[PDB]
Amino acid sequence: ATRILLLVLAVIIYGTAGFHFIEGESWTVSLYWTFVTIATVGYGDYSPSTPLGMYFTVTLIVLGIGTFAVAVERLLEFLINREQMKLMGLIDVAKSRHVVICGWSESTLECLRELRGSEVFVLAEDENVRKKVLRSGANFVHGDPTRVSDLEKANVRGARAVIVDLESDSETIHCILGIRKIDESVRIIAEAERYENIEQLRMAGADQVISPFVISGRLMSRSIDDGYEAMFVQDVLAEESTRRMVEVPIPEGSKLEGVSVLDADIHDVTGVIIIGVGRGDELIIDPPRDYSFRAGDIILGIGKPEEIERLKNYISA
Amino acid sequence: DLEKANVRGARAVIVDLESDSETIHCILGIRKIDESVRIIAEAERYENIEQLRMAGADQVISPFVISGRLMSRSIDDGYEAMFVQDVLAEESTRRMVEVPIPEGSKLEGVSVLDADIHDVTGVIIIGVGRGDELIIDPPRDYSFRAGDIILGIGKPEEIERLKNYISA
Amino acid sequence: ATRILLLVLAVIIYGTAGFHFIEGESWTVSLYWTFVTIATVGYGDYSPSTPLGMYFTVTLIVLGIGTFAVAVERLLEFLINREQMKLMGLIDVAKSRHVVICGWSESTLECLRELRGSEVFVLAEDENVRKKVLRSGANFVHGDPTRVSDLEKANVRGARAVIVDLESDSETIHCILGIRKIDESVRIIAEAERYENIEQLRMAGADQVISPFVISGRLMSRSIDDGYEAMFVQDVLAEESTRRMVEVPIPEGSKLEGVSVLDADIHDVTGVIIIGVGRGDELIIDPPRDYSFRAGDIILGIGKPEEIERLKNYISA
Amino acid sequence: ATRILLLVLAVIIYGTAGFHFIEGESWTVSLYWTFVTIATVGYGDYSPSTPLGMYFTVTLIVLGIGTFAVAVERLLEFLINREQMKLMGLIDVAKSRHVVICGWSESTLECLRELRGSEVFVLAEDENVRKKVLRSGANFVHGDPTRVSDLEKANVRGARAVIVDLESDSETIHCILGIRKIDESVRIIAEAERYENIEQLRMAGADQVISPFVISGRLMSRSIDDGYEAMFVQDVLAEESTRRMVEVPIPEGSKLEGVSVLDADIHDVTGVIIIGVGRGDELIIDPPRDYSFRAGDIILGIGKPEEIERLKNYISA
Amino acid sequence: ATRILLLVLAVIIYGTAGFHFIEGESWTVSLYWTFVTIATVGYGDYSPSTPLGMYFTVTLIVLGIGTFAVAVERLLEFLINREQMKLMGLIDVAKSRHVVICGWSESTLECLRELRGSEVFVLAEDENVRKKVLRSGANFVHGDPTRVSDLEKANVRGARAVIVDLESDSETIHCILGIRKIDESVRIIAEAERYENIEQLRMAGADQVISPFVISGRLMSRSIDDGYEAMFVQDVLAEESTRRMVEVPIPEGSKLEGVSVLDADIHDVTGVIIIGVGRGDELIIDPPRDYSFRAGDIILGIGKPEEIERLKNYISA
Ligand SMILES: [Cd+2]
Ligand SMILES: [Cd+2]
Ligand SMILES: [Cd+2]
Ligand SMILES: [Cd+2]
Ligand SMILES: [Cd+2]
Ligand SMILES: [Cd+2]
Ligand SMILES: [Cd+2]
Ligand SMILES: [Cd+2]
Ligand SMILES: [Cd+2]
Ligand SMILES: [K+]
Ligand SMILES: [K+]
Ligand SMILES: [K+]
Ligand SMILES: [K+]
Ligand SMILES: [K+]
Repeated sequence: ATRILLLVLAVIIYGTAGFHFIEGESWTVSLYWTFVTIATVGYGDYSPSTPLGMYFTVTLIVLGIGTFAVAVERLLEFLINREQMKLMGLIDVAKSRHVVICGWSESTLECLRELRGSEVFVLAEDENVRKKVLRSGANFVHGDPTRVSDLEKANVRGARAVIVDLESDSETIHCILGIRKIDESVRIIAEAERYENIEQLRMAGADQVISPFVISGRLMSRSIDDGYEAMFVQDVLAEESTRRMVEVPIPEGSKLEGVSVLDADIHDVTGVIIIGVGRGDELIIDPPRDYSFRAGDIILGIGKPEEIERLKNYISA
Repeated sequence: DLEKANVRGARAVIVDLESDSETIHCILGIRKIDESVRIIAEAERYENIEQLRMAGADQVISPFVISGRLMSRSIDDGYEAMFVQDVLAEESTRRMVEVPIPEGSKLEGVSVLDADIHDVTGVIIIGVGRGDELIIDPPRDYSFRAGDIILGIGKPEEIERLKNYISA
Repeated sequence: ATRILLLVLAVIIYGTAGFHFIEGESWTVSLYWTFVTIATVGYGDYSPSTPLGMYFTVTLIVLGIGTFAVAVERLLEFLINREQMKLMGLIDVAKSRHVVICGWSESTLECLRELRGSEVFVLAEDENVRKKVLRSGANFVHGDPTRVSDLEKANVRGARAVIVDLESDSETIHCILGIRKIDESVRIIAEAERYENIEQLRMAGADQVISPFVISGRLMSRSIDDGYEAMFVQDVLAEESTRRMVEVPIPEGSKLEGVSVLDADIHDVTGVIIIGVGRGDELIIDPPRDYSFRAGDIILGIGKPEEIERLKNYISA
Repeated sequence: ATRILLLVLAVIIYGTAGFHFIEGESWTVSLYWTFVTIATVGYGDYSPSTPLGMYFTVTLIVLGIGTFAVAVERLLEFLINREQMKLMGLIDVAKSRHVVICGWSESTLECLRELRGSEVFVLAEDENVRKKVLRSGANFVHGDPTRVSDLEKANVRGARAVIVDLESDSETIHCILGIRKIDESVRIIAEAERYENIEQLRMAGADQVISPFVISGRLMSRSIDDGYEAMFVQDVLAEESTRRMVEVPIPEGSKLEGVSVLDADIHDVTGVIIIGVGRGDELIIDPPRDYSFRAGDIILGIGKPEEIERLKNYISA
Repeated sequence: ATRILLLVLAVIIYGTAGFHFIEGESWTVSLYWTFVTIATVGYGDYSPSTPLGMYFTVTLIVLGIGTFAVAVERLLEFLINREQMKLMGLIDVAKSRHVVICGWSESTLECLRELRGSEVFVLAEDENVRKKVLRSGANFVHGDPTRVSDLEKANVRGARAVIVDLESDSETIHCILGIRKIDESVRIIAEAERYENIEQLRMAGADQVISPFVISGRLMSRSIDDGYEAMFVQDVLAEESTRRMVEVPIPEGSKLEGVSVLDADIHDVTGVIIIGVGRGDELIIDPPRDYSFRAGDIILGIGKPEEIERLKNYISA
């Protein structure tokens, strides 16, 4: 690593000393001649005439190819080893606004199609997950997501959000409890499996808990007869065939700060069913009549994509 | 082996198998046996919601697509996932209700504007569905018939005020 | 990648500028001297005499070995990474008349001995299949053949034919349904396992369905007593011991267009049992007497290899 | 390996011979010119004028790039092969004061946080253990720890201590019996699992036998009612919350050699409960009143970390 | 591969043509100057003065580094790919007096300690066998030993002997039947497991059949009472504690050709119990009195290692 820098400095001290005291040349000439000889440039303006001096140069040339054969084998030992550790995980994340995904399933593959590629780091331990992650454009970190020593290789202290979706609810609770020991302020989004563990995923410290098997178990048992609410959930939340659930923010200015929901009358102007308003980490589903809008709010509503355009200009100034 | 389970002449068949390959292949086998039975499948990937309908499923439920889109939308804001979690999964305050219109009960022939449902009951009328077709956001030029189903979101104190409002 | 091109252009701007304004040499000389110095050629016709100029050249030489050490480590990071992704699958097919084989069994190994090597791409996911495919002379693409995102890495839109032979009939139906979503006109040849799924492999969109376990199950149960039809199937279709089933085309001209099968009388002239005629994606097994031949037909028949030579000249003009 | 040294010596004999007998130059000039030509230095003071001599140099130059293309491919065949064997185990330990760990579990991961990294070699055979060992900073040797031919690749004859912790007690007894066949004087620390095998691990030759499942099984069954001894074991031996079990040595001089334990009176001076004294591979738990201290003893005691400082100065001169 | 040879020949045609027709130099000078410029030697006796000629050389120099960057990336694509196929099996045996070992167990590990290392090729398919074979000094060929297409990668047609020891007796019979289809004259040594398959291993074509579980099953059931024949088998055949079973050949001359076994009287002279004589692929255990020795025979006997020395000089002339 740095023994190469000494040996390169050794042959400049062997060579310069040899040239100056045999040819009688200057110190600035003896430095200049050694640097065009080790580098195999060789202008030939200051060649050595004496047969002792001709035997000196041969020694310097073999030490020229000598140190260019120790520096090459140290570079190629560095590059084959670094591209092997980088390939099979085994590397430390250095980024600072990335998204870490603990575990890998279909629900995390579906959230890679709405995120960037090089921003996402998948921390898993299986060997088949490594080839699925590299095909999808994310980066693979090899580690146990429940072990706190391996949650720091993924750099979850300087991350934008962490997404936990593991094989059990035992590992999901234990991965949330380990992230909250490192960084108490990072955003954790977690997937529950059983209905009994939605409360234990929140007490462990998840900010958003999503339970897909409990939603899908209710829609299965309520579609045996008619299935009208399963058509609503599938066309608005899953496929977005004709409707879409949007959240739009109210900016500064915004032409409506202060009026009630009755005087604003967003539905009959626009055509968007207003569900609720997002006043700062709470959700008021069906706000009452005398709710007055503020700045920085977020309006959640269902509407056609040609009606959201009629809304996003209605609230902008 | 699907005839040992007697899928011919049943209320519904619910298919949820270990892969999407076996969920499609099970629906193609039920349609060999009974063409008219109700099949409720579960899609795992997004690309197979259309292949499960062409195979013959009457209702496809894709939970990994709903959960996948709510994960990539809750990195910043997370107000959409709060609504889904509290009316579809947990039903903590509000829940989705479907109530049918009985025969000769205060609503046969009235328009939606003077039905006045959101102001006398408090329930958010999401849509009305008649005959396996959901009319989300019914317009003011719409009338109620006996047999329609009102799909709404409301509190348990408000849902029972609706079910008395739709009675004779 | 392209930061190397800037840094190479940087030292030509550092060097040329240094040479011209110290030695007083021309602009075309200062460009020529820098290119024989970075490349370590060094003719020595335009060497720098001044001791400031001799200290300049040393700086240029270290920047010569500097950029030849960043360009080498970027090439070797490119080559070790590219030969590692190419080795374990993980690469995109770019060809346009290739044959894609989804899955791998003995029936697909038997159709590699009648095809080329570099024309065939095997799309599978197992790790033991990768070493069997590389031994046989085909190319391995790592992917799930049922996933439509991995059927496009194998480039099945610009393929000659696709051959589906997977572990279940569940995966074979689901791989056919995924190819027909990409390209509706490509040719799909599929292998059925159970008799109940021959009709579902055709409705999913396979052009040719082969059911080997249904042929082999009928020959087993009809050889307990005598086994005369199992000798016919084995010597004509499997081994080709003395007979062979051929299809010969009728070309343009062809000396027989228009005559009936009775007047042509192919059997007693040649010795080939005529099974049927291939008039354009249909097969008329045992055509009647007043069937008249056309051009572009295909004649299917069983005969000895010294009787097919007596046939292929009988229909050629 | 050494055929390269002959071929390099071949072209110096081809070249020198060619230069001397065509140009008529000296023997010391013909040696000097060949070494600045193969190395591509090329001063150009002794260039060859004759058109036969110009055709000679071209041959020497192609043999210059010839042997620099066999020496590079032999180096790169050496480096890719050596970094592949070193990566997956497959290498011989050459150190002489290292610590060998046979097997890998949580109890050996906990003794890596109190040891160095490059001093520790983990000898195992699993493929998942290799990635856990490389993450922790130790070195992985691939081998069966029960096989005596693979205990010598880990160099357990010149080791500081060996730590055996394997999957069974069958393998732990068989690994101890194999180390004692190689080096009878090395220190073996072994982990027992069942209570019946503590005596067979000592007769096989372990110097220290630790049985964690027998300690943990007694504390579980004696904590159903009150659990006061399980609080002592957890706060002194496991966590070191407020107390710690230390061993301090008595040096030469030491101001106390010769006095009894009653006259020294270590507890009421310091505050450390004296358990026992380590007189040379024996432990006298609760020594009697007329035990006289010597030099080179070791005092085992429990105390707060602000009381061990009051002890380590009390016994030092 | 050979497109590099064209491109190297391209720039000699670009360069020579450029030099001759601008500088007006000779054809033998223009060839000589291009070869000292592409190779970066650059004597500088024939430098180009004209500013058009100085712009020509720069183009030739970039094409010099151009083709030395396509030749390096083709060499390094060749070496990383060849050392990867050679590492994981995947290579063809080219030797002609080697020993092929189909399968791998303890009985084949015990016959590697009496054979050479580079003479032995182990043909197996498991991934853990590859690391055990590389540790022992043999070479690993990846293949199925029952498949005849993979028995030819191991080159069993030009082998000294083949040793079959597989996981079943089903695979051992099927590997012998496949070797005898390739080379009918090669020597096959096979290991049986059940007593019923010793006859099927000989009819399939093994030259020597060894059945270790049938020998060990008889010695177990005949050592319950006394165990005197199990001491004989263990000390002569397995350990060679004090006795050894040797075969010595009778050479030409040999001082004893023609005499009977009674007149030769080998036991009371030497001390070696004579078991039998090996007259040409047969074994006469306890030859009768009037058996006369010949040349080229082989004498099988049990004796101490200080009695075999008294025998090997008694039969030599
Ligand atoms: Cd999950
Ligand atoms: Cd959504
Ligand atoms: Cd499913
Ligand atoms: Cd099959
Ligand atoms: Cd055929
Ligand atoms: Cd243990
Ligand atoms: Cd302790
Ligand atoms: Cd065996
Ligand atoms: Cd023996
Ligand atoms: K030069
Ligand atoms: K020169
Ligand atoms: K050079
Ligand atoms: K040069
Ligand atoms: K290189």
